[PDB]
Amino acid sequence: QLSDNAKTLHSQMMSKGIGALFTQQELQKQMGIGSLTDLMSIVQELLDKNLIKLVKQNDELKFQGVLESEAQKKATMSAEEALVYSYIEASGREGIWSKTIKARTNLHQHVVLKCLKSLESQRYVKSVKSVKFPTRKIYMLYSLQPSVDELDIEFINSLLTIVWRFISENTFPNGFKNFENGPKKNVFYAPNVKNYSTTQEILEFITAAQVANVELTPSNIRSLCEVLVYDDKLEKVTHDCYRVTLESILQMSIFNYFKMFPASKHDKEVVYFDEWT
Amino acid sequence: NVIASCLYVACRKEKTHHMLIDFSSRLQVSVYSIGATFLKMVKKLHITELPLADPSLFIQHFAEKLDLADKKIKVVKDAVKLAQRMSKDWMFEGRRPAGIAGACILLACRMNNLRRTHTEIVA
DNA sequence: TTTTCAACATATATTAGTAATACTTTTTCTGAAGATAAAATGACTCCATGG
DNA sequence: CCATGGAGTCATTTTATCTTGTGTCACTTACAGAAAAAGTATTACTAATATATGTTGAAAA
Repeated sequence: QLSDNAKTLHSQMMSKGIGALFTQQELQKQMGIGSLTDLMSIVQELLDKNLIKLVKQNDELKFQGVLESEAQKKATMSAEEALVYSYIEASGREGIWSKTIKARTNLHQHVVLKCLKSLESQRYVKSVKSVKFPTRKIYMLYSLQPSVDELDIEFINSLLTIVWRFISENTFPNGFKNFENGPKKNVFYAPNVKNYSTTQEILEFITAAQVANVELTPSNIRSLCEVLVYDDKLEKVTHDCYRVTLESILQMSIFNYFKMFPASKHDKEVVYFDEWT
Repeated sequence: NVIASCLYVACRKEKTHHMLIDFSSRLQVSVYSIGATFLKMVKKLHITELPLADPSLFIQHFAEKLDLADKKIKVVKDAVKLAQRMSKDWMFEGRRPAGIAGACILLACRMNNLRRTHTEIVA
């Protein structure tokens, strides 16, 4: 019966619905008693009557329970948006992008715009500009934003210069630059007997905050340290153990680009790094 | 509206037969919006006096689609000196030229004793 | 009935002031025969172990 | 210590390729869309003017 099998077939959906993995095979798994064209006549109509849905994945085709919120939503949506909208939420996480909807809908970019903007006033989809290049504005559900993205822009070194200052203290005692030799006084006693990393401790030190952010994982910290391995501010030893390169002195014949300055006027005899090339 | 008038003033200066009312119907638009933009680019540029059209030009091309036969050329001279005097008789000024042109054509046509309806003229 | 009037009205253009919105543009801004060769063919030989 | 197996090098074909092809007159005819910026069209006002335009309709023949 349309209303009876409507509400009890909506009852198996609202109870479990065999989750998202539910296909039409699971119909016969629970109620197969109905004749094929009948149970499919009411499946077709309940999808038309927006009491059930269909998801496109893997074998056969999936079904699910749907309430009037998104049902009156999509029935309220246009015939343009009809397949468009429900096809958009299929991503649900990563979103989907402009031209890749054009081929799937087989429309122009002429029309798919206006229905998108319509969904913008509707606010059931939101403009998302993701990690990959900002030519995109991929569109996911206005409600949900699980995504792959620290952030990709500045105020990186903002914390780097701070963590470096601590890691320095971790190596020998604190700065000790006043006269000729203040450092370490032979690193306390027996510099070898001090075997020390910073590593995990960073996270406990990062608890200090004093900045607008969230916390951060052990993993990404490791990269934060990799940068100062590349800048050679500090040193990577024995896995998570790290030292400093003593280039705190860089802070302040020869090799040391700093503490040096060019002449750079008049006389034409100079050493460039170009004009041979 | 821009390419419109920009194309317009040219064939105006050359003193040919083309007309703003005629010029719009390429679009659904109103022969005002185009006229507005036109008269504005007259301000933002500085333009000479020359483009003053008369019916004496338009009666040529209007005569083309009148069908009929060789007699119209006769009618032409019949119409021309008519319109000319009409300009002289002083009731030409301040009016949409294409109309008084068509009026002249209806006259000389009737002067040449033919039957052509008003609709057929205003087309 | 038809025609002339009339008449009603309403744009049409200027000059303003706003103010706000909406709307197009523009301007960045990127996502025919006979040499020459290449390789498969194959023989040669250094060099391997074992009875 | 020596015949064997395996490979390494080295002639040798056969496929894939490119430069040519008699001379002289005398005419001839970078993709597209996205975003930012600039600027503007309504959007009300009088307020005079004077055509157009429509309709209609009223008024007259």
